[PDB]
Formats: sequence, structure tokens, C-alpha cells
Amino acid sequence: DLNNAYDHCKNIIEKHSKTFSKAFAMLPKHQKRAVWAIYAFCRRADDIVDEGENPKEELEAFAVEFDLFMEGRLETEDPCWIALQDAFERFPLDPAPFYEMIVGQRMDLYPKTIDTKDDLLHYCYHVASTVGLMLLPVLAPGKVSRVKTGAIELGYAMQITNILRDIGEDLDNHRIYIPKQMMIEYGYTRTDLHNKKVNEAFIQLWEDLAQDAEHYYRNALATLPEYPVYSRTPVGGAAKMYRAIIQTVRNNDYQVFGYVSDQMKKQIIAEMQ
Amino acid sequence: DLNNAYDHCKNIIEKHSKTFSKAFAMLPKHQKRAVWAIYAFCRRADDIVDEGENPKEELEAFAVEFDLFMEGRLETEDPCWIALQDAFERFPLDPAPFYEMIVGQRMDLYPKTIDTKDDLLHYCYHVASTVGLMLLPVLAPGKVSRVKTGAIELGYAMQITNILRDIGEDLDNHRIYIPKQMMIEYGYTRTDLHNKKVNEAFIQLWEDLAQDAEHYYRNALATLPEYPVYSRTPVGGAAKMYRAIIQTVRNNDYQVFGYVSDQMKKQIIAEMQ
Ligand SMILES: CC(C)=CCC/C(C)=C/CSP(=O)(O)OP(=O)(O)O
Ligand SMILES: CC(C)=CCC/C(C)=C/CSP(=O)(O)OP(=O)(O)O
Repeated sequence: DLNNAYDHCKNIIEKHSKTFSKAFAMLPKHQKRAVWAIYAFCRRADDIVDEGENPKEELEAFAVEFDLFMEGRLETEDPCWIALQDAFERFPLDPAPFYEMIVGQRMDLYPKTIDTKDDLLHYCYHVASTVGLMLLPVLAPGKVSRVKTGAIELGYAMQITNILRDIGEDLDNHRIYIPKQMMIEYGYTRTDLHNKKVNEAFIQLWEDLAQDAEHYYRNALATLPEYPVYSRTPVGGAAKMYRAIIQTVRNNDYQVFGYVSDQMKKQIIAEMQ
Repeated sequence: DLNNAYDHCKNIIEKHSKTFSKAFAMLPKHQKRAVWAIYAFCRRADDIVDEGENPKEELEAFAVEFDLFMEGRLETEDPCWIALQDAFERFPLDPAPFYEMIVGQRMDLYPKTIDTKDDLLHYCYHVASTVGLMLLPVLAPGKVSRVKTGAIELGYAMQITNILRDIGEDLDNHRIYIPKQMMIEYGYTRTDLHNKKVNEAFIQLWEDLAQDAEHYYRNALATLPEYPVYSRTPVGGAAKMYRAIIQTVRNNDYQVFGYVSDQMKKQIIAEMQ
């Protein structure tokens, strides 16, 4: 039934993102549950692409399930779809960012060809900004249009942050998200990258992106007063638990070729309060 | 002196390309020597990028030496520059493809962002077709304009062939030259590639490119009668020693994630005769 389907999504978010599970555990009941179901959609699609053996076939099957879902023709025992069906019935969730997140995950089926910062922002929009857009009707009922730009920019901030701390892990998987034109601009070579070398050129490039992320975090945090009261600490705390990674990397001399404990998360959420 | 400078380039080509050294050892003396010096220019630039510790600094220094060379202001003991200076003084070598090869090697200082076949041909033009263009005044004196298109296409054929047999070695070095749009077209995923998997999608993609290479080889070989007699077996034999790789790969079930012995080279050159 519905309560058990959502409970399955609660376990998914608690297992895969203590950051978001702690942040949004404070939301009122039905909005909290919707967040769980929306997270589960994003987590399933991302896990298919990043950890599936036949990711393209499995993502096509997931996309077809979402097609059936949107036509009201999905018969399933999947708790994530059962919960999401209620969330869409209960709140004016917009299907567009759900479709666009699948487009983003399609991007990650193939090797990267990120040339410019605009290419990078296009990627971040589809795999991260869309998450913000999916959530907005439940985080800010009736106020979506006012907080929308900040939610897109929070997606940019968080995904740029992920990229900046995942350079080595991504490289090991033959994924490169650093824009080629920025490597040319700063003189950071593919051989430097392959050798996992931190040098002056790397630090200049890394700081360029990190300063853009910091700009986007500031813009997003400035919109917190426009959310309803129960979403302000959840959204601001989630933002600040991601942003914390940047100063840690700096304090680690930019060694990102290999960040926030649960107590540290609790501290960040209380500080935000 | 000049004889020793060229002899140093003879040793370079004999050490790094038994294919080209055997092919062009049949050329008349002064044209043979020019080929050695031209090869040495290409080999030095490629070795800087592919095996140098600080490739960008070393390629900038090489480019500055070529700037001085072209102004007649290079004072050097480098036998490769001494030999090339005579080749430029002796034959109407065109500086343009030498500059363009340096542009191509600059491309390989950074990770690849090859999206389309046209992107791939652009790369092959600058790192391979340019070699053909550098050589044409010594392989076909007075007849450069007639054989030029075939020489560009031979560059495409040879470099596509290199890419098709180097997929694994390039992947290990975080280089991907397969066009992303072709991976999408045939359904060959980044995870497949990372896993070094040969599947139906890979074979379709590989054959698509191999058939383009075979087309370019046929066009190039059709121009052999327009070369002077002493270049026909050298150029045709070099072409056929590279082309041989394609059928071997097919006979090896497309296993290119890890080709022509010296006797096999001698056999191909005699067959071409
Ligand atoms: C609360 C609002 C409006 C936005 C916060 C949530 C958001 C943009 C999540 C996307 S971060 P992302 O990188 O896509 O997801 P993970 O890699 O952390 O799993
Ligand atoms: C004889 C003519 C006109 C063209 C033949 C030479 C040519 C196009 C050589 C370039 S092959 P390329 O891949 O650039 O060089 P290597 O990787 O084999 O060292």
C-alpha cells in the first residue's frame, strides 16, 4: 500500500543520501514523502547509468516505464513507481524536469565531450537543476515561480561541486567533465590529468569553477526567505553540506584524485537554523 | 655536416618506423634524405606530445624553433633542424602543413572531444594528412597538385587505421577518438568501452570507420600512376602496409584493446611492385 511504498523510498534516500534524508526529514508529512519518491526516481536513473551492467537497455526500460506512468498505463509492483504515482496525484508535479533528467542521464551513457563552460552548465542543468525543479512544488507550494531560478542555480552549484571533488574517480571511469577550453586557457594538459598531478594550472582551473559554484550557492541561499518556513533550513542545510566540500578541498591542497560525516551534517543543519 | 645530419634522421626513421624507412629507402638520394628530415619533424612533435613529461612546454619550445627556422634565425646543433634546413633550401617544401601539424599536435595536448565524423576527419587532417602534404614536393616534384587530394585521403586512411587498432591503448591514456555521435548511433556505451567489450554495437561502429578508411585507401591508390615511377611502389607499399591492419583486426574478432613484421613488410612492398 501507499505507506509501505513511501517507506521503501525512505529507506532508499536514507541509504544513498544521508545529506538529503537528514535535510528533508523535517518537512511536513506528505511533502516529505513526495520528496522521497522524487529522490527515488533520480537515484534509480543515476544508478542505472553509473552502476548498471547494460545501462542503455536498462535506462530505455526505465524511460518506457515513465512513458506508461505518464499515460496512467503502468501496472507495477515497484514501490518507487507506486509512491511517485501518489506524489503526482497529490501535488502539481511538472513532468518536464523528469523527462529532462532522463535526457541528462542519456548524456552519461557515453563518454564526455565537454568543451566550454556553457557545455558544462548544460550538463549540470539536466542531471542536477532538474532535481530542484522536480522538487519545487513540494518544497514551495504556490511559490514555485519565485524560487525557480535559485533552484536551477543550486543544481549548478551542487553538480559543479560534485565534479570538482570527483575528478579522479571520474577519470578512472573515463569520464572528464572539466571543459577542454578551460584546460587550454590555464594550460592544464591531458597528461597532467592522466598523471593525477596538482599544479598551478590545475589550481587556477579548479578555483575558476569553484568560484562559479560559490556564486551559485550565494544566489540560491539568498532565496531561502521566499520558501515556506519548513523548507528554509532543509534547503539551506542541504546547500551548505554540499558547499562545505569546496573549503575542505582547498585545505587539502586540491587533492581530488581519490567529505561530511553524519555529525558534521547535523552540525551544518543546526548552524543553518 | 649535412651528410651526418641526414644520417641522424635516417636512424630516427629506421628506429621508429620500419614501415616508412623500408618504403622510402628506394627513393633517389636527395629526395630520400628530404623524406628522412620531414619524418623527423613529425616524429619529434608527436613524441613530445605522446611521451614528454611536460609536453606543452616542450611543444611550445619546438614551435618557437620552427618560427626561428622559418625566419632563418635558428642557430642549432640539432641534426633534425640542420637536415630540414637543407630540405627546405633544396625543394619547394610548403611551410603551411608544417604549421598545421603543430596545430594538430596541440590538439593532442588535451583530452579529446570528438563528436562527429567531421570532427574526426579534422583531427586526422592535422596530424596525418599534413604529413602527406609536407612530403608531396619530394615524392612528386612538379606534380603536387595532381596527387594532393589522394595524399590528404591517404592521411585519413592511415590515421583512421591507427585509431581503429589503438582503441584500448588510447583508452588507457584517457584518449577517445571514436566520435560520440557514432557511439550513440550504434548504441556502444561508455561503459562498454571502459569494460573493453567487443559486442555487436562495437563491430558495427568499427566497420563503419574501417569502410571509410578502405574508401580513402582506394582513392589514394588510384593516384599512384600520377606519381613519378620511383615513388609508386614506396607510396603504394606504405599504404598497403597500413591497410593490412584492418583485415587482421577482423580476423581477430575486433579485439583491439591491447601487426606487421619486417618480413611481412618486405612481402607487401614486393607484391605492390
Ligand atoms: C532544494 C532545492 C530547490 C535543490 C536541492 C536539490 C538538488 C538541486 C539536487 C541535485 S544534486 P545532484 O548532483 O543532481 O545529486 P547527487 O549527485 O548528490 O546524488
Ligand atoms: C606518401 C603519401 C603521399 C602519404 C603517406 C604518409 C602519411 C599520410 C603519414 C601519416 S600516418 P600518421 O598516423 O600521421 O603517422 P604515424 O602514427 O604512423 O607515426
